[PDB]
Amino acid sequence: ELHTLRYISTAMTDPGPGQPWFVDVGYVDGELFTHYNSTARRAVPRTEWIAANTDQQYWDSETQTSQRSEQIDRDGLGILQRRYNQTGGSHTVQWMYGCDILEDGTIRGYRQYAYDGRDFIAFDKGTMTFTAAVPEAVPTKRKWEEGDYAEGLKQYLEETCVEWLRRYVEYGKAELGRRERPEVRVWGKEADGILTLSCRAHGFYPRPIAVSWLKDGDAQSGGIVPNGDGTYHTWVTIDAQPGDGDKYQCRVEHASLPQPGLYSW
Amino acid sequence: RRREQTDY
Amino acid sequence: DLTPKVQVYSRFPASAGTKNVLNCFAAGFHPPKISITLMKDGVPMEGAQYSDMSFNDDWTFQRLVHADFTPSSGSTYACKVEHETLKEPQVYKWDPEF
Repeated sequence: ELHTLRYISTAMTDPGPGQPWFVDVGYVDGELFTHYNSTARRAVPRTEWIAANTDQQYWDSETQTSQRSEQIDRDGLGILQRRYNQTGGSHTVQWMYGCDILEDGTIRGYRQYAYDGRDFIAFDKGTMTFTAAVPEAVPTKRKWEEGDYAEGLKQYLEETCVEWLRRYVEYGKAELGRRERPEVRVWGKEADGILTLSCRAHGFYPRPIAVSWLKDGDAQSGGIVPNGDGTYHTWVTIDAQPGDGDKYQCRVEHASLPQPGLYSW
Repeated sequence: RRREQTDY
Repeated sequence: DLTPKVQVYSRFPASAGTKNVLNCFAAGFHPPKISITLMKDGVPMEGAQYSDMSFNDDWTFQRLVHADFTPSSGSTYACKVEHETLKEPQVYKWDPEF
């Protein structure tokens, strides 16, 4: 019942050889569904369901917004380097924005910026305020507090963003609402007089999962990481005494599983 | 749909 | 610490001679410039695909690299990561877990 629409953009002075310096992507319920970069200079679909339900004018419009955003960040990288008295080197602008539909029907919206990986400025739509995290952000705040910008941003976050999120989840309802069962493997290794038990869940969807080690009824988790195909992976290990392998069970909680799975080494 | 930013 | 946190894993629990996909996921790093290469026996694997540069709520960057492969017994598979925060290129071995 919770749905999320999130857009992020990165502007880099040093993306690496042959790499685009400006990259943006959009996510619906955590699934990547659109992308733009400064090399191809086109906003493109990244799921079947967005491509099937949009048209040429949609992608021309998204492309126009990204291209305009690209130019403003090209300017911004220079503006900020001059504000910071920087003359070269590796610098990055990042921003992310979007909206959430909460399980109670209430709506969240946000838009925030970072320079060189730390907070720069952020918008609070409910109060129409900007928080400048550093002094170099204050001249920006002064501009963004004037003109049409903040009322328009508030309206986008509360109305346009939510309206589009509702469209997208309808377009993608089949794929977004599916369940895929993880294939679980338990694996053990003994080194330095310690038995390390690994429990891996392969290829589950949706993202939320709980994997834990129970002893007889201090775990390290790699978090939830993506596969190439829209499914997810997690690994959880625990350190045990050698010979105690029989005492441990890996428990897997997932929406696709009517009852949690319990796996032995 | 995306929302452009404005001049820094 | 803005170093890449790296995990190597296959799409499916692996078995000898069975088609699979090898994944290298790096996350938590800054700046965004990074080199990530899937290796087989010290040699670049063919057909690698790279995620477009993305980042987490905490602003740190992440990238998935993946490539189709059929794991051979007696071969070693790994992911080599180069990043400004590292003193050496770092090699993360895939554990086939069979």
